[PDB]
Formats: sequence, C-alpha cells, structure tokens
Amino acid sequence: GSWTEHKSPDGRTYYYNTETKQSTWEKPDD
Repeated sequence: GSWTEHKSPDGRTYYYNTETKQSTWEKPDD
C-alpha cells in the first residue's frame, strides 16, 4: 500500500508507486 493516485495536468489519472518509484496508467491491481 504505497501507490499514490496523481492525475496529469492534462486530465489523466495515473498511479505512481512510492516503493518502486514507478508510474502506470492502470490500477495497481491489474
């Protein structure tokens, strides 16, 4: 449980893991 939900300034909700310092467009439970 270390995934932060942040949306781009263009209107794109993306998830970013603080543990792996990675980012994705799909939920962490894909």
